[PDB]
Amino acid sequence: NPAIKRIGNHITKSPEDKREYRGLELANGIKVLLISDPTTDKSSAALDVHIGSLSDPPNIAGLSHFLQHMLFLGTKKYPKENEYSQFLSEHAGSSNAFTSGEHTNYYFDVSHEHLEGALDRFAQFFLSPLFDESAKDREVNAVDSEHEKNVMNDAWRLFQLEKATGNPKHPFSKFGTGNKYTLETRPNQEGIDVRQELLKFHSAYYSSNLMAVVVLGRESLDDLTNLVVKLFSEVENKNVPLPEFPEHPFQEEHLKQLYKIVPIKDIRNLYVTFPIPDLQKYYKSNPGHYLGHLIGHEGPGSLLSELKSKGWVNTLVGGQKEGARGFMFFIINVDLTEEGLLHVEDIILHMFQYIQKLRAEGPQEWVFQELKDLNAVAFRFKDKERPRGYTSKIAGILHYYPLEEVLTAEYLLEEFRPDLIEMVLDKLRPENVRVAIVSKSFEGKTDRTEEWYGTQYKQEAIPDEVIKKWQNADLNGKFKLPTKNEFIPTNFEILPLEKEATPYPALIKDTAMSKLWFKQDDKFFLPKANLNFEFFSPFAYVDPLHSNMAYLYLELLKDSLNEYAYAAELAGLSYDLQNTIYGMYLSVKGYNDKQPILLKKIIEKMATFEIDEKRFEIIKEAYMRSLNNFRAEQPHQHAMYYLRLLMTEVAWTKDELKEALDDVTLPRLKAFIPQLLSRLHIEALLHGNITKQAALGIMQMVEDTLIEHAHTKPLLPSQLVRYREVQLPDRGWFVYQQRNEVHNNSGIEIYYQTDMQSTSENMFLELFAQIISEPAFNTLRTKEQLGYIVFSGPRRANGIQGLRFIIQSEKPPHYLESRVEAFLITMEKSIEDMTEEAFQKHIQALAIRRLDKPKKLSAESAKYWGEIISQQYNFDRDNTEVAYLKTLTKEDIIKFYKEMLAVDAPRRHKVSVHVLAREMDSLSQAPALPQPEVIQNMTEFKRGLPLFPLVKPHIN
Amino acid sequence: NNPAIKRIGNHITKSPEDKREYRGLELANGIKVLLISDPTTDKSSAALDVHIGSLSDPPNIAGLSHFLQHMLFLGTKKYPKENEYSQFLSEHAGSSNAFTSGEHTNYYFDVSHEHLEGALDRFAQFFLSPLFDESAKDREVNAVDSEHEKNVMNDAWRLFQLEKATGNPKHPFSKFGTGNKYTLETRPNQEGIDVRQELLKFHSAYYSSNLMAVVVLGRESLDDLTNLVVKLFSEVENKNVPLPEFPEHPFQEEHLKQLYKIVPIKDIRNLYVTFPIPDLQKYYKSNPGHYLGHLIGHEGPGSLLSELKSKGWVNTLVGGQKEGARGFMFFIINVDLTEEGLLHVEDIILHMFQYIQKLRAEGPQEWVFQELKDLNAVAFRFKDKERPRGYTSKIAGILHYYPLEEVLTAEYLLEEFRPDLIEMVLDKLRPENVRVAIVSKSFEGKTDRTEEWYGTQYKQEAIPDEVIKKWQNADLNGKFKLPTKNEFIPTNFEILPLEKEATPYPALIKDTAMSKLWFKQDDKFFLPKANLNFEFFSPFAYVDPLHSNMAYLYLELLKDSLNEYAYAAELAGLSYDLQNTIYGMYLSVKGYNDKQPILLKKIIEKMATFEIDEKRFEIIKEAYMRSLNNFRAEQPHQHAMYYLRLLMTEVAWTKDELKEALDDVTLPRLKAFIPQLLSRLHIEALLHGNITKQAALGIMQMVEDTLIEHAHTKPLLPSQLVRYREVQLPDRGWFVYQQRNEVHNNSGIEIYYQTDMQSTSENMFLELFAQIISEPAFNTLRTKEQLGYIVFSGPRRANGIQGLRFIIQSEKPPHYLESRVEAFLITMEKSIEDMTEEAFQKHIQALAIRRLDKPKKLSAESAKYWGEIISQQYNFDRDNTEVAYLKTLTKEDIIKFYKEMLAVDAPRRHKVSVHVLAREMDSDINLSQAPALPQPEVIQNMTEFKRGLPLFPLVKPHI
Ligand SMILES: COC(=O)NC[C@@H](Cc1cnc2ccccc2c1)c1cc(CCCCCc2ccc(NC(=O)[C@H](C3CCCCC3)N3CCC[C@H](N)C3=O)cc2)ccc1F
Ligand SMILES: COC(=O)NC[C@@H](Cc1cnc2ccccc2c1)c1cc(CCCCCc2ccc(NC(=O)[C@H](C3CCCCC3)N3CCC[C@H](N)C3=O)cc2)ccc1F
Ligand SMILES: [Zn+2]
Ligand SMILES: [Zn+2]
Repeated sequence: NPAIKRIGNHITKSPEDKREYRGLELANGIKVLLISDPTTDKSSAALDVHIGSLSDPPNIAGLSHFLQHMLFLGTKKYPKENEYSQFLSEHAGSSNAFTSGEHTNYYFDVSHEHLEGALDRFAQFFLSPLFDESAKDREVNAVDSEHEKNVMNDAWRLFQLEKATGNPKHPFSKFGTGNKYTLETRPNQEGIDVRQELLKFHSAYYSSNLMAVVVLGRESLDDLTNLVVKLFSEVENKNVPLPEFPEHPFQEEHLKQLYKIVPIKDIRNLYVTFPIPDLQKYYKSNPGHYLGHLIGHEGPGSLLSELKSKGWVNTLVGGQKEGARGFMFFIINVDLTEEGLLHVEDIILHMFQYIQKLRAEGPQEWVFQELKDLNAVAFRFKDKERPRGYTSKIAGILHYYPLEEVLTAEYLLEEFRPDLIEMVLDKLRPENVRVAIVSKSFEGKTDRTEEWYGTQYKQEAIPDEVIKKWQNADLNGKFKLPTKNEFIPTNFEILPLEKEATPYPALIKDTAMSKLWFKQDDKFFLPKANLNFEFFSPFAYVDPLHSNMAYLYLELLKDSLNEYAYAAELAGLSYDLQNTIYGMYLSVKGYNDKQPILLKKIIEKMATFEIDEKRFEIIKEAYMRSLNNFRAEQPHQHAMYYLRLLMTEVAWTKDELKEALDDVTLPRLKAFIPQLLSRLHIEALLHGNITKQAALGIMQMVEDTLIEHAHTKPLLPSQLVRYREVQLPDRGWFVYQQRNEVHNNSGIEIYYQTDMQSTSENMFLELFAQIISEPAFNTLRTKEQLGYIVFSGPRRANGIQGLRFIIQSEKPPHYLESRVEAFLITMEKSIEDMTEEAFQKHIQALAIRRLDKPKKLSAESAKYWGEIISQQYNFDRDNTEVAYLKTLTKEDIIKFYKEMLAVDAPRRHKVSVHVLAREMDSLSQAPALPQPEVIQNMTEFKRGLPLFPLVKPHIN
Repeated sequence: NNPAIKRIGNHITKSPEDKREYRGLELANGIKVLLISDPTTDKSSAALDVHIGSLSDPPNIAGLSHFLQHMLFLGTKKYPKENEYSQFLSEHAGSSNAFTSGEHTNYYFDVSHEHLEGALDRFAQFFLSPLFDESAKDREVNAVDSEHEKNVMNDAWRLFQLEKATGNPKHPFSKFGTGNKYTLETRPNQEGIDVRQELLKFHSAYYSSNLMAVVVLGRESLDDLTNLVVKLFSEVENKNVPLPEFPEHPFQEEHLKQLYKIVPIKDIRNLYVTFPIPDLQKYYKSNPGHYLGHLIGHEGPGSLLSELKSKGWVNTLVGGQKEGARGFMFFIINVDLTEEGLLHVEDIILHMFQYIQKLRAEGPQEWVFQELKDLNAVAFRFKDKERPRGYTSKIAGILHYYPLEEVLTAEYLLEEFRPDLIEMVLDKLRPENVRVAIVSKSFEGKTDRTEEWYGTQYKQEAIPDEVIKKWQNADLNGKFKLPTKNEFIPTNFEILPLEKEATPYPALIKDTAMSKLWFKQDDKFFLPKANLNFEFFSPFAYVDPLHSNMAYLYLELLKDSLNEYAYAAELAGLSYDLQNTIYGMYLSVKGYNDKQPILLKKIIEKMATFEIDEKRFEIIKEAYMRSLNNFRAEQPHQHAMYYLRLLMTEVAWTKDELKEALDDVTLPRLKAFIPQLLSRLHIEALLHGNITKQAALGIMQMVEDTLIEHAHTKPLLPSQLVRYREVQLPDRGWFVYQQRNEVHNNSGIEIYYQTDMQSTSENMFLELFAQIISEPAFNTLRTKEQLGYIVFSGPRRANGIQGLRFIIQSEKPPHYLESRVEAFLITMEKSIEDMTEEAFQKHIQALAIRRLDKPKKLSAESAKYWGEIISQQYNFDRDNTEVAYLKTLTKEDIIKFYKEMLAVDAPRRHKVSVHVLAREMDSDINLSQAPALPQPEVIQNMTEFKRGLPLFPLVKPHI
């Protein structure tokens, strides 16, 4: 009761937000944000400790991360380690945590009815944790699993490298993840007891004065106040001074430096970094966001436009980057063409030229006003968040903003400060520049190796003559400030719900040219709409060449429209356009206001598109590398790719695609585009703040624009063919084996093909997947330690389904095969032995997952789109299937497992894909497995088997 | 020596390549005989040709000679049983047939070589003691009426009788030869005429041995055949009947300079030009009509056709002499018409007269005659061995026109050049002697006459003297020039020695990403010929209706542009076919191997460097549209078979989709399509004949090099070489697809009982059941129940799958045909239960012999090899393997198979029916009990049918 230091004033929110908020500070120093939502399906809480990796002891790298994993392992009130995860498993909840350089954030979600139970378990870890020594080894192996995952990832390698080139005395040079070496091998050699140092670090840094708690639930602000006071007033205050790092990790000796790095994928990137002071205090004016907007701009007269026109880069990322408290960065990152890689000095000269233009022309208030106005719209009409991510995020921002500004934080801009823009800009100079070039052209040309990832690199001082040239940069007439953004929305009217509005999408047009699904939004009432279009053409996937031409076409289309579309994206109007195995997919999402102008520009450009030869050659080269770079993808990704090729009627391989790519000449592409658009079928979904008439008007405008400019005619119904799944023989087992040449981990996908999708077959598979879900993770991952990726669940494709297992392990594929099979028998027992109460808990847990209500329009549109892309159109599926699921018995599941999934099942349809590790050679009792039929040639495999029928669509 | 033999002919001129032995003789009763000894023959044959036909019919019964044809072979005093000859032949792998023309009635049969005497004895009995079973009178009248009812709906038969109806009505040429229900029943009954008594009067008046000719072919020696024929045909009664002669031409002055406007059934635009001529038969050693037909009907540069095509009036032309009867003949010039041609008939005829007058001005050419003589000399020498049945029937006719020694050289050898005779014939080709007939639907409603026998709507007009004058006065036209020396005439007839590494079946001698080459050097016929087959694969030939139309148009324009050059090769026995398929293009080059690489090079170069002429493109595009619409006028059984292929194949474009897409085929789109089609290909070839391994490899490389060079051809990926699958029918399912034929008033049906994928066992289970039911299906459904004119049964094979099919065309509704077929399968189930092991082994043996039956010419062997290649099974030794398995089969194996797959209540029944309704139709009697049939699932949309079903795998290859 007197355990509250203060209660904040009104928590500034959007008028559209019905959730009720209350900010307060407990006597111990804990900053609190309470969120009352009587409608919420799930309740949630989050605690963020303002201590992270940058505070790790130098002798124990990754200790903050280690403590994150250890803290939630038993308490005095709840001594069992399983208690927290078990309680959330039993009440449709989840939990997760993350460690950054200055924060350790713990969070969970649970069924709205069980907030007190869940929060009670959570709070105890912050009162009397036990840090159980039984799980010490397994948590160390978990931390090591995470680091080993990131070792071959080019982004994590670059992330650590930057840290290695700065001041080695600075906490910024620290390795924050940790691994087996830093948490076991080195402490043991050095005579460090990990447990006493863990306990030590905890005692010194885990103080309430550095903690922020966020609670979201059905309960009122008052009941939420009472609960948070009850469970968090006991958090010990040690009055810890919040760590600051005001010295920049890049001093004079770390500047005017050039780095030459070797990547894993065939990627070519340039990274330009300027050390800057911490700009967080100026958040109400945000001069870094201001400069980020201009330097990063993609509209006409932009730095990017000229860099692209010069044929040097394709993409650009610019602006402020976080460091820690006391130090930040201003970055200008570009990818490089083959010509760009030879014109790095020229690229950086253009970057400095652009910076100089902003200096000569000075700050612009109209630009800042535009940013302010866009941010206000974006905040006002922000989509509703899933509570788990909402609490976690707020727990962090509580440490940086007054209680009342916690929601507006990342949005509201106020005073224009030209003084600060001038200040930040004055730091963007050649004397302060850091350059990093990433390219395979440096293989065998480097002398240094980064210890944690093995990254190969060289370091050079940039010559004074180069710095002088960049300092002396002329003024370029190609660079001009962006003009006023005509995509800024103004019409925010929510259209009244029509008399004839429907709960699900309805077919409001069914012609030879198009099938139109429409639903006026009756849930979110934000001034937005989602416009999904599926274009069908037999010429988009007829052969590898055409598949490449479909891809090149849309990539060049997007490239040409970019300068125009960028203003729309800044204004909350975005689109996606990609080729499919059937034609093209187009999606326009955001504010409905200017939506038809963007859409009409896109349909027009599709049909009157004139290709720039220089861009075509550059996009073709980037696509060749992209096809090659798949070799550097994870072995499980490879295993899942090989199974889609094997099981789909028609599927062109990356090898066939890259082989036909050389035959894509410009005259062939120019000929392809009219041929592709000559005959189409359009299937659309228009969902949102729109009427039935407006929907018809949109569809009609897309047809009319194509008919006018491309002379489009409808396709024949007989031409609208969908690919079938390969029908496996009863009691058959096939294996397809390949090698991953990059990763030293194995990849596997095991598919037990069941049958064609139907209400009954769907829920047999979904309930069996629900039953074995937690156990497969506990047995195969927790107990057996097979690998970081242990996945099980239903697999659905082309109207067909089955059960799959996906594993990425150090162990061989044939071994994982016997382990999965061992588990299948272990579950045969576990189902016969479980109680009816336990069985009914699985049915309830599935029904809850299946009825999870979308929190935003996009999530609902995606669910409707799923029904459309599969041609099933079962919009009421969830309700029907849940109702059917509740009528299932334990016997039904036993009958099904016996007929389809058991080792001795009469209708067993097994197909495995084995992806060997880079260096790889070519417990419960595992059952006797037959000799597999090995697949040498995919064409012959496919030819030798029947093809399933295609699922019959659900009709009104 | 023999008193029954009037005279034995001298040496029968034969080909030096022919191993068969020949003997000509005349019996004392006047019968002219040819005996053919062939110890090699699998089937023996005999034919009798009576020099009496339709032209001799009495006025009271039109079609009597033809009715006699049917009645004569129904019982004899020695073999009273009506169906003896039929059953005997059927029991010994034989067959029989007959035809009645205006001057001949020809009866023929074939049988297993071990049963010539048995078959010949029953055959001879019809010319000694016929009975004409009064019980089979009505069924014969119905058979004659069904035959005419089929002809009524045919454009060529209509024109045939209409030509006869526009001559002198008083001349026997105007007679209706077929007969029908009216002439054989309706009319004689209304007049008290005794059909039988009048039939017998005719037979007793005209059937005389001095007007008869007999050919016997067997494994027996010439001497044994001599004794056999003397024994069986010397007792045939001689009534010394005089040979009917027709010296007066049926076309007299009043039938000349006449114009006819005719309405056809199909949307066809044709022009027929005719001139009466004396009978030229007796000039056969010089053949002036052949010489003139060769020049008038020429298609090489300077030809009449070339100029009619350039003017855009016609696409095709046929020209030459046409048989009439003893005493009269016709000279014809027939062309089809473009839309413009139909408007320029007067000009087309002027051009025809210009070419004629040019021949007159140029005068006969000895060198032209020499080429024809030399070509015919090559043709006779290197002639393919004829099928025995057709061979005897042909000679039986020819025996009436030529001395015994010349019956084989008859229609081949040219001796003396007679420029005077050429001149005599050309003198009759003048505008004052012309007859002109235009056939077009543009005349519908614009006519006033009706030819009553067929119902043909026509109009007759005299040709203005004004028009005749223009034709008579036609200016000289320089576009008409005589053909030049035919450089394609073969000279190298060397049979290359059989290579040391020669194989009995084709061998894969080239296996690349671009091409699969199957090759076999001929080791049986040793004739200087070769067959070159190429299947060019492309996913763009059938990707959609448009591309399918473009592949069609492409190859039609290409055959049209190569035609002038190709025609000389065709005359020199070097022919080619080029067609689009559902997988790409098919090319076959057949004939004398000599100049073969030259023609092949020209076809491939032209394919790769094709320059389309806009005028031709529009004409061919217009012809194709009509060809697509003309499918509506095809018979209902043809429609039923087409609909089933649409339904059962993974991908298939309908005639309506093809014609909907045709208007989009522009000249720029077709020009873009060709390099696209040829850009990526796979070539699968079969080269079989008088060629070596080196020569075969050189041919394929030349084809590849030509495509690579001019079309920049690259290979297709093995994953792109996808074949279409058959639809997999559900166990115990019955599906029905129904449509209507808007032209014919007869139903069409195809019933398909899908079994399973082709395999040694499945194939022979189906082929033995098909063997067992084959004859009974005909005798029951066609002969006894009179279901229809068309009754067919046998295995169906498509996309590696098989089943049992029934194809029937009837006047009765499709659902009634369904019950009769179903009752018949019950009769067949009972029949197999009841049949003796003896009768069962006879079925195994009849099938085994049929399957092991050796090909008699190179093309028949290559076709067998091509069948294995196109199906991608490549099982060239199949017959030996399948016959060996078939022989192990028991009666129980077939009952088990019938019970599981075909029975009405079979657990794995897979029935699909196509019902084609008649034009005007809408939807005990001591007969077999039809079973309880379920309600069929009516297919409304073909796409939904295919989507809702699995697709079978494809058969695994042998190689
Ligand atoms: C944090 O991880 C890393 O640091 N990894 C390494 C570094 C490169 C690095 C650098 N010097 C090195 C010297 C030596 C040795 C190694 C080095 C390594 C690296 C950096 C990044 C950058 C990550 C930080 C992202 C923070 C951020 C910064 C700018 C933006 N703007 C925009 O989004 C702007 C936008 C314009 C409107 C106003 C607000 C900003 N933006 C929008 C999208 C497109 C547009 N062109 C644009 O612009 C966004 C995020 C990504 C990969 C990478 F490997
Ligand atoms: C016997 O059948 C018929 O008679 N049917 C009727 C008529 C139409 C008709 C005609 N006048 C009519 C007046 C008034 C009212 C109605 C009429 C109706 C008709 C005739 C035919 C012709 C049938 C007889 C066939 C005899 C024949 C004649 C010439 C040839 N040459 C060639 O094949 C020549 C060949 C060149 C080398 C030397 C030998 C001749 N030939 C080769 C192929 C192509 C080339 N252009 C060529 O040329 C062939 C057969 C075809 C259809 C048709 F409806
Ligand atoms: Zn971790
Ligand atoms: Zn007949």
